Amino acid sequence: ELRDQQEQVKEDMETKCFICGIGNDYFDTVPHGFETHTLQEHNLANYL
Amino acid sequence: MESHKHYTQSETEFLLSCAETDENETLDYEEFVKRFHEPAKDIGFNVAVLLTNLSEHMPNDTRLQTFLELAESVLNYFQPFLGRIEIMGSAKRIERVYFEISESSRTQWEKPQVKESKRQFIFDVVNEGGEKEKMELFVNFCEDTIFEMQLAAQIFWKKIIAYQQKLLNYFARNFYNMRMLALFVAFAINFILLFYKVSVHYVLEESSGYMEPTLRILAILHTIISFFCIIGYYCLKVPLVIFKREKEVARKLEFDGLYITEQPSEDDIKGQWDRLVINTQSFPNNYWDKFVKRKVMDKYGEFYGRDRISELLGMDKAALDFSDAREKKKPKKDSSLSAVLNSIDVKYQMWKLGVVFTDNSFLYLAWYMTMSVLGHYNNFFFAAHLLDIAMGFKTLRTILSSVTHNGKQLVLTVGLLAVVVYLYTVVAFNFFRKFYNKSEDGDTPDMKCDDMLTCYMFHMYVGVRAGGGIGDEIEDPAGDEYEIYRIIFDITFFFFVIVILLAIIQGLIIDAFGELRDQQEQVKEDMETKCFICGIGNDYFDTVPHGFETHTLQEHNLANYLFFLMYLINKDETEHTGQESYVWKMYQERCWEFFPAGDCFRKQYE
Amino acid sequence: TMSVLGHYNNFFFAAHLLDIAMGFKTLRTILSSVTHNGKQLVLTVGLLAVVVYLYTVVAFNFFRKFYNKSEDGDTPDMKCDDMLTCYMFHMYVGVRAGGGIGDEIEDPAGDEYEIYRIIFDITFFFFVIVILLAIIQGLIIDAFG
Ligand SMILES: [Ca+2]
Ligand SMILES: [Zn+2]
Ligand SMILES: [Zn+2]
Repeated sequence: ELRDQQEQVKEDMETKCFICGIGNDYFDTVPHGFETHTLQEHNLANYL
Repeated sequence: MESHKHYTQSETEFLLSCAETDENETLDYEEFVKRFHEPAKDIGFNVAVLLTNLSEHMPNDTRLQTFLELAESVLNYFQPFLGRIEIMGSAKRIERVYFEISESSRTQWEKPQVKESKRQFIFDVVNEGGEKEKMELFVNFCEDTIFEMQLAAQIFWKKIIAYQQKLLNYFARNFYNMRMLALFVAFAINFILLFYKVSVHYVLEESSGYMEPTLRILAILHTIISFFCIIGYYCLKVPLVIFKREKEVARKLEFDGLYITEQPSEDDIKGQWDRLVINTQSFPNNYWDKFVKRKVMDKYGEFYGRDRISELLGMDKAALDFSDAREKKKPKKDSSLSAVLNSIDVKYQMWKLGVVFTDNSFLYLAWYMTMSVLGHYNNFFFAAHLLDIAMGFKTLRTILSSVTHNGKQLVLTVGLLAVVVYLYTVVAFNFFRKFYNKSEDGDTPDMKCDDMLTCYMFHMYVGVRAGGGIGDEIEDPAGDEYEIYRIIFDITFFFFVIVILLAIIQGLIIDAFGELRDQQEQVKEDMETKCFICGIGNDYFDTVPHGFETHTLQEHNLANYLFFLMYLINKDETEHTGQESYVWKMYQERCWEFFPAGDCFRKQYE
Repeated sequence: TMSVLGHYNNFFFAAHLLDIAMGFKTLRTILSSVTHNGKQLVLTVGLLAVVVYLYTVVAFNFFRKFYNKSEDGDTPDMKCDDMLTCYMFHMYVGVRAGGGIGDEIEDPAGDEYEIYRIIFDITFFFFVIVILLAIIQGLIIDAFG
């Protein structure tokens, strides 16, 4: 259970936005869409 | 022709009107079909794709219905010859393009090695690849597979070369049966080695003749079969991997500028080994693309120095060779008269060697060869050849991949086991050192605890495998001086070391095995109940009978897409249609938006 | 035919007790489970046999003086002076011993081969006992589930 919680946290950080949490498939339309959305638009470092 | 029930009398007499009557009442039908069938076939294919387009666009018209019954009467011949693709581009709508598929292409697709390449691509693109680079990997697979098909179709100086080439071709064609024959001979040799005995003096005693010399015969035969397997592999599968690497490095040079502006890192040995021959003479030897050098020169010459680019990319002092070949080029040139050998480039040969010696399969074959050679010295080394079934079968490969899967976790849990065993060893060496007397009569006590290294070895060797802790094998306390502490020591040992850490390791291997099996069956289920190209799903097509099967075998066939790419490559451009030229431009600019992402013809129209 | 053969030897009527296995539902489930993962079970048993044969060959080559299954003798009952005998002894004792193979043959207690013998037994108790038997057990239990 501890291992599964760790990997689930990792999967949620990889395939879901932290701030809005709209999902991944919505941004999986243009190339590199979700990655650019998480690195430019909704960056936690940017919010800080 | 009139009794075969495929011709009426009018057709029979019309075809007899085409006779030759070579003054002896005789025609040679070879000549007949050699002259009267090919253009008929071509124009029939053209009108067939026309009628197919008209049908599959405009349905349900009685006039078009009789035209369509005639169409299908023609199409019963052109069914395995026309392929259809669903492009999405240039109109924001799904377009069904039609093209021709060659019989040679169909045969090369039926060939075995392309089938194994296809199944491997499917597996490693459904397991590792997602959807961002799925079309990238699919186009790369199509290119590698058309190169595979070209190679398979390809499969004093005019007396030895023409024969040794045929020998290499036979080896490459007979590589797999050579592997099965090798496994047979290894099984036979290991059965003979099983029928064995000992006198210090090795002897095959359990037999009465007819078995001693056959061991040596089967040994030398196994060795020659290993050599033939390796030699056939080097000419069957090494071209493919070297072409893949050449394509990768050439596209990295052209697009990204890996050795022009984006010099690779220190640990990527692949980057250094490719930099080794980014400047060789025959760099794109198998990528069939012999102008990547000039392309990258024209791309990065006006910014980083044309002289420096021509120096670091090979072909030095030849910046005007293009103009020299365009204006009054040389017609041809004889090979040589004094230089019969050493014409090949030693740098490119060394690069090919360094790339094949890291293939992870040529290495396995070389291990097989050296194990056979060592078995020639000591016949018992032929037992290592029994592990060939572990790589030949699927579930045994799964077990091996499972024992390798959770590598870091397995190493770390074994380390924690060692550390806790060392803790128990130290506490037993300090306090409970008088109980480790592994003797029954002696009278010399065999104290296994009068030494730290000996006690730790004894612990990690006996207490972990005893299945019941460590105190079921060393003497019981039976004395109220340390009994409670000794009892706690053993229950703690039998807990942490036996029923916890070993259990965790066992679970690690079994869960890795189960995860690998589940990934395999999930790949199978996704290939069975989901489309590869569009991936709309199954239930959408589960409306008409055989709907999804016909959709996957006719509309969105991966073989059809590959044949369409091959047709575009061998289409002799300036003759492309609108859709064909559009798809070719997209493929040249490396965009791949012409694949139907989340739509199809049925979802677009009625 | 089992009834007819029981007419000859009355103890053949014991095969008729397996009728409950077909009459009940969960016993039919257990039988269908032992038959379900057929190919996987055969292949994992084969891998077990091959790794046991590997251990048999290495023990026959190097550690052949430890397989003395006698207490007084004085005739040594060497179970390793023969490949077929050693392989049979291995696949019969080391797989069912529940603790590897060295809990039933003599301990090294000598700095001539002790470390290699120790590695041999931990590797055996790993791959043969707590891995392959466990994989087979899991195969049947997961088929049943
Ligand atoms: Ca044109
Ligand atoms: Zn967001
Ligand atoms: Zn589809």
